[PDB]
Amino acid sequence: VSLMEKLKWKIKCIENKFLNYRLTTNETVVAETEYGKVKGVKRLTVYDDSYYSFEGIPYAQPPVGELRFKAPQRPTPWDGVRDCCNHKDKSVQVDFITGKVCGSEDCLYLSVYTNNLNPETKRPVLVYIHGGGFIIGENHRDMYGPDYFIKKDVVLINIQYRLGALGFLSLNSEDLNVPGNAGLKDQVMALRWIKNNCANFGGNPDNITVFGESAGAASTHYMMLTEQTRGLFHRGILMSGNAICPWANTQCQHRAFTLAKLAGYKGEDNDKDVLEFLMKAKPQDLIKLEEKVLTLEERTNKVMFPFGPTVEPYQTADCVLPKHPREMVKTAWGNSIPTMMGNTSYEGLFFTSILKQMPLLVKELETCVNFVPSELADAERTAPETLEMGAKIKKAHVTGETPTADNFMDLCSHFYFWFPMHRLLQLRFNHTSGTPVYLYRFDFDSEDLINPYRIMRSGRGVKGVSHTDELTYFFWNQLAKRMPKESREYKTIERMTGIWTQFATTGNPYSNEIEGMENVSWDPIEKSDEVYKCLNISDELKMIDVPEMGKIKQWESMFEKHRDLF
Repeated sequence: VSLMEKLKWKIKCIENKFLNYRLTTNETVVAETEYGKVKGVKRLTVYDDSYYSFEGIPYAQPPVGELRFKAPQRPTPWDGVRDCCNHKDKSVQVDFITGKVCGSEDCLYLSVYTNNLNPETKRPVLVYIHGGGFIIGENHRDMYGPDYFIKKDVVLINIQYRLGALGFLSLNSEDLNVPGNAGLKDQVMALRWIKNNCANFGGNPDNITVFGESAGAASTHYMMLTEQTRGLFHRGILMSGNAICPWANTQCQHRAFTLAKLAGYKGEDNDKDVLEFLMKAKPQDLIKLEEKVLTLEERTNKVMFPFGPTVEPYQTADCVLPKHPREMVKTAWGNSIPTMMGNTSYEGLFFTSILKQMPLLVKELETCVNFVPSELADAERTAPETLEMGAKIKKAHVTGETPTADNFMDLCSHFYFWFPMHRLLQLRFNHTSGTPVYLYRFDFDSEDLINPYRIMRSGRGVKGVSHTDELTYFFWNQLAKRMPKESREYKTIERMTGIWTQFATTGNPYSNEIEGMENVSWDPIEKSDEVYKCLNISDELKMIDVPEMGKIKQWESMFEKHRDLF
């Protein structure tokens, strides 16, 4: 990231701190938790609303020392009153703005917000799981501020969880108790905490909605798939992602050693000696080097992250993913709760920054063999059947004689988001009680209000609705500002938070009390539907056939001779 966005962000960091002190009140309050009393504080929003804020509530023991790479344990209860008027630190990660490593291993906390601690009726509980490829992200209010949602009478909760190698190291040897998915196991225990404690904050423990964007959507889906969380929540929202996206899992059991070797390990490739070295390494050294773990072949085959959710090699007590995601969908308890999914109208536009550095990537579309689903393609991507499958993808996105950056970015929308969603819907239909799934398409474009991800995708002055553009209308961030109440950006906040809280409440996203929706007939997707219908959200809300559907069926045809793998 540029030296200009570094000083610019430094300033907004200094501003956000003064604004956060300014927006604090003296009204402290105490709430009960099953671990002991927590003290929160009332805060202000630039729209002159206010909310009770409980930050830094531990839901697990700090996963430090011997607990590193291990499943989380329950935290130790305290006597007295725990201070929850400040944020705790984020998970150890690379700061996308500076490039420095920030965060702490002591990171397993959650935050609770609401405009009213003593509502006259129990409220819908919304749990947000942040994205960031399982390697970055946080529940700090400078990125995910509860300011828009607390205009509604809900209880909003933002959790953290272990990221990168510290979250998703995986070792084959069953003796060392490092099966993998530690960071997902953090999410589970946070869900259990929210289940047993939300009542103390005015929340309805029988009406809990989990949602997340990108990696947080994949996370949410995992929470819907695993046996560990059965019955914990009641609605799910998958925003630009799910667990069968090709970036949402990886078999990384062999990458532990590589990481050790980058961090200066001397010895042999056996899990034990590898683990002992990783266990005493400085946390920020492991995280800083993660960028270098993937081989050139892996990057070629579009492996996006070295460490992430994995099929655990053996089953232990807190196992989360005992089989591949496609297999878990076949029995998943979460298939039978109300579900909303969606994407933006130009998902792949996110990859502008990457293309700016590697223009050679555009030539991948001459045969498109690199984007053939990996389970179908051959190792070298050179088999005649792979070139054939490649050609189908090519027909779907290469508009001219030569592929462009736009063709590339359009393909990415499908490779990374639309096609996995399709496969998931079809797989789910063959294994579900018949609970509704609704689709949305986020199609509202604005430069007048933005979020920090736009700095990272280099989305400054770039038309179209990229991956993460929707976050801006759900959460306050330190680049946001007060918008006139009649502005299109403000209406979109009202609509988005309106629809999400309505879904959370009833399991049905439609409400005539949301402006723009008076003509809307939002029907869920049925197994007999050849064509998906979605609520397209722009300056006007309109039900339409998914415009991506033709290209979606184009990708599905790659599985013509391999229907069992679809």
